[PDB]
Amino acid sequence: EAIDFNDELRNRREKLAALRQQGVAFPNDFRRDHTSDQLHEEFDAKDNQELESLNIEVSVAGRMMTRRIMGKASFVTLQDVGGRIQLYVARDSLPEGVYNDQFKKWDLGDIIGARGTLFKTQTGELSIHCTELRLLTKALRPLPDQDQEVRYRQRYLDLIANDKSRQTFVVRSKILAAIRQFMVARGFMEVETPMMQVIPGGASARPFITHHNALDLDMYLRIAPELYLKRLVVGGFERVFEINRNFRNEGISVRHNPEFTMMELYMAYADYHDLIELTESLFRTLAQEVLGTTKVTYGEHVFDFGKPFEKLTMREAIKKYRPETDMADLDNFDAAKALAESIGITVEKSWGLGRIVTEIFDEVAEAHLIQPTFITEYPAEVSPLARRNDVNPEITDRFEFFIGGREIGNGFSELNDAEDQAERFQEQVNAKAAGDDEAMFYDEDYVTALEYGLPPTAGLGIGIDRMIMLFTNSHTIRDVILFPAMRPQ
Amino acid sequence: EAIDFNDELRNRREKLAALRQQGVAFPNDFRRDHTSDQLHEEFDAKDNQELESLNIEVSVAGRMMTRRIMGKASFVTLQDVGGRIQLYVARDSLPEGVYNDQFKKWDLGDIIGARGTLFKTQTGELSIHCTELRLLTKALRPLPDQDQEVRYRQRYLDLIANDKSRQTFVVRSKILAAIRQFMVARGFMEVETPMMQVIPGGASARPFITHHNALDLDMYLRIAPELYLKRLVVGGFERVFEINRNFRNEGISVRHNPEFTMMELYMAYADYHDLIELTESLFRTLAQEVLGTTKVTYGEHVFDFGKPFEKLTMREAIKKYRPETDMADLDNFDAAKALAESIGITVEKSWGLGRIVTEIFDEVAEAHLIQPTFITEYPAEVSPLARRNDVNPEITDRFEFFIGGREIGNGFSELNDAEDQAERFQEQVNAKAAGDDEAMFYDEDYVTALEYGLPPTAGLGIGIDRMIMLFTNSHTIRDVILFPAMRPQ
Ligand SMILES: NCCCC[C@H](N)C(=O)NS(=O)(=O)OC[C@H]1O[C@@H](n2cnc3c(N)ncnc32)[C@H](O)[C@@H]1O
Ligand SMILES: NCCCC[C@H](N)C(=O)NS(=O)(=O)OC[C@H]1O[C@@H](n2cnc3c(N)ncnc32)[C@H](O)[C@@H]1O
Ligand SMILES: Nc1ncnc2c1ncn2[C@@H]1O[C@H](COP(=O)(O)OP(=O)(O)OP(=O)(O)O)[C@@H](O)[C@H]1O
Ligand SMILES: Nc1ncnc2c1ncn2[C@@H]1O[C@H](COP(=O)(O)OP(=O)(O)OP(=O)(O)O)[C@@H](O)[C@H]1O
Repeated sequence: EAIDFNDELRNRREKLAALRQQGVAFPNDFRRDHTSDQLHEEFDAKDNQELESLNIEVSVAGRMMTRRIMGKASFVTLQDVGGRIQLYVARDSLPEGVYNDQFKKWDLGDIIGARGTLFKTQTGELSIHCTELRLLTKALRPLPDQDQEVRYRQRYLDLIANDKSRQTFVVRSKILAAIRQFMVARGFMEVETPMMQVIPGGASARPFITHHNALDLDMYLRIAPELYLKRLVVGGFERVFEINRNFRNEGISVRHNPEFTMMELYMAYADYHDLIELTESLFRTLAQEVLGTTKVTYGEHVFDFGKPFEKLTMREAIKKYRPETDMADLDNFDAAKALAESIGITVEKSWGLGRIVTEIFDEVAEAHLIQPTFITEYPAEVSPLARRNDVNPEITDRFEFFIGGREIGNGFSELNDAEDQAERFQEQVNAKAAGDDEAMFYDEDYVTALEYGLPPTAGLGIGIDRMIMLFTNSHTIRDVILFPAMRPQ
Repeated sequence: EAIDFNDELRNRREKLAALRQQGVAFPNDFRRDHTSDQLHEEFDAKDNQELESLNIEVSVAGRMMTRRIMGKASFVTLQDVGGRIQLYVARDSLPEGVYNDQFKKWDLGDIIGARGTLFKTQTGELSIHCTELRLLTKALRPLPDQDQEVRYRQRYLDLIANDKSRQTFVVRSKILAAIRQFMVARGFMEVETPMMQVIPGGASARPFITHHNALDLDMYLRIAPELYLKRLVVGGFERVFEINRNFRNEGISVRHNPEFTMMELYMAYADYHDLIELTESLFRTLAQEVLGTTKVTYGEHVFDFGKPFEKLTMREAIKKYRPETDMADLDNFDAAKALAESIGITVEKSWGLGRIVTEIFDEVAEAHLIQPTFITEYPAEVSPLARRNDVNPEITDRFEFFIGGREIGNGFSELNDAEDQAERFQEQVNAKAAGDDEAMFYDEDYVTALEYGLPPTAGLGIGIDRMIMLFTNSHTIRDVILFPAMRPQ
């Protein structure tokens, strides 16, 4: 079976040895003057009669992907960064002996450099008549084809062969710096806040712990910059944002990765209603720049980011997707506990009325939110950093928004109430001691920072990785992350 | 003494309570239509005769910094994001009672919003004739002045008061996205590689360790993306870069921070000589855009980034700054060990000839490199990822470059030699077991990735934080990092 593959490994190493007993092995002096796209966008419209008479020399380098050897001439496909180009490897277009003694002896996946002139084949294809041809790196292993997880264990392979996957990560990088251009253009300053916090705060999840060996001190890997960005606002950086990693112990998932990219952005003298008018206007502007169209296919669905997003209260969503729901039960703890238990929810000792009304929303409405939707009016019990609402103080001015069943973003009117912020970190701590290992920590510092005066403000957080998925039609986070986290072996 | 300061804390809280028994406390509905800079760049050239007759209403919000109360009118300095502006708080320009019952009762540091029309005072200063005036957040603590380290423990204060410090962090953000515009313009793709590696590699330093609670797995906080960026090159991302954090256990320093920002950039089919022609051309382009001039003051020195950097071999630097040095001693281990011991160096059991020749360079020449300098020809023993040199294999094609006594950057021709890369990870491991806890780990994966073929390449790393220091004349890393790491209490 596949021991003529171990014939390949062996044979390549013996080749590499003899190159080494010459000096040829691993040279770095070759210089190319074009990539593959730059020849195609400059010369595809030209036919042979033009290209033969134009007589353009070019130098290129890449990974040899095919080789038909027709005798005294061959045909080599060279793949580099911008695609693939065609080589015409003639015996007597090369210097005496390169064709028979070097070119024939090279394997696929090897790195070659080529110099020659452009033309068009019988096909009409753009090809390089090679006149110098060089080996640049000996590939000791041959190109693959397997496992569906090789693409994550060895992403270098998936980038070489799959082009969906390659153009996905080129769209990712366009997206990231398209978000920035939009965020600056609005007047925001990209800051860098610490990824090693000593008290982790700003979201509700289990952090990674590490020990600083020079200060006897245990640090945490931040679960959000939220507490620290809000410090900068008090400082008078009144339009800050930060697109960077964060770290949560959540398991390896298809909506989760223990390290993931998130933007957070805070805007002074503005309320959450202004964060909607930017979430909407962002996703429209990203859809237009990345895709040329407000309308975006994703899975079996199509989303229209030109069209305004749907918007419901949390209670509206429940009574919409569970219409038999006696809405009075969201008002009394025992009735809410019973209601939650009846639809499957296991209500914990550490749950109060708003958490039950939330965990019931989570059951009943969430995955049904498929067109982009905002869900406003979150309970206070679950939103320890959001402002309280003016007409009803047991609910915050906080929206989460959803596209296709997942939470993308989370924003709210911010809590510029020092004292109330302290007492809500108390409830979180009372909550951890009741058995909630995702409760917050009391950040005695952040509470001080508020006492110095935090201007009324509203802030937003948006999972970039989830959003990268929407614009590349990828359905696992492990497909928009270059090196996604592995369950090992 | 300072118990009329605890009179201030008490008095502010009692104020905030009575606002709360009204509803006024923490409103968020105020909207401003200008910041302070936008009034100054639009109306400073105008005199009163123009501004009185133009009659421009404006709304602004900020932190009240001063208040002269002259009786039936006052003068208030309002500081917001873009600077400070002047308010003319008249009694009868405000709605009945705001002046006597609200405006007088507000403290400094409070967040007010103001609406009014522009004019010029007797001074000729640009001021707002207030006609609506509102309290937006009650500051429970008053503005400071202390300790020289408060600026790092509570950076929100240092941004409010010190303006050197504020404009330093605004220059930082201009620098970061000026590097990107220059890096893209050259044709590089900003990627995101994992900050949680399972085998940390790519530099020589002690990493942070953490445990992933869902996979029984111990992760490390990456000390560089170097191993992973080079994977992406093999994939055919032949121009990648990444400006992001990394993490080392190094102590809290003035050239170090346990988390710090670094760019790394890899370029296919190019050698380290091409990384110089970009280090030079970067620092020139950054000096020109950030400062308007190729010449940069820093400390007692002045650097000229228009002028080409000085360049020495490692041995040239030694024999220049220790001219009596018998250069034959850099060739024999025992003579090099004796030479090192004589200038103070304590040579370890795990040191070979090149490490001694390096640690001797480190003693003898390094801090004398003040004008921007390149130091080429590093020994192999200390450069496990660099390519070997063609004429002498015991030295790599690796330069480190220095400005003003510190190492800024580190680049080299990259090692596209699979087998040699494996045997050099062996020496590193033999080295850890000899007593070097900054030796590398054998990354059995990275070795495979090379076997698939790494095109000849050259890569560079540049400490951004150190470089931010050069362009803001700041001399501690703790002054270009928003929240620098604290020795606690
Ligand atoms: N001041 C407004 C709130 C700002 C952000 C807030 N502090 C926060 O972190 N909210 S969140 O709901 O925890 O996260 C925002 C987004 O992060 C994304 N996220 C969270 N955990 C992960 C994981 N594990 N992988 C990928 N993406 C993730 C997801 O899209 C969330 O909607
Ligand atoms: N392939 C070329 C090499 C690329 C970079 C290489 N892997 C590397 O990390 N080299 S380095 O010398 O370790 O770091 C580059 C710069 O990082 C900076 N650095 C390193 N540690 C710290 C700390 N602790 N604080 C601040 N800046 C730091 C410093 O400017 C170094 O010159
Ligand atoms: N205490 C909890 N009990 C049950 N499920 C929970 C709890 N906390 C979080 N989850 C669930 O964990 C999953 C992770 O979902 P997701 O990351 O999209 O957002 P989330 O509900 O806001 O959580 P987080 O606070 O981790 O961001 C969700 O299905 C979420 O409801
Ligand atoms: N094994 C060692 N023995 C003595 N000093 C060392 C050793 N390793 C690093 N140092 C010193 O630690 C300090 C940290 O310096 P710096 O961060 O500027 O660059 P470096 O010498 O290349 O180290 P690193 O590998 O940590 O980046 C330097 O003064 C450096 O020489």
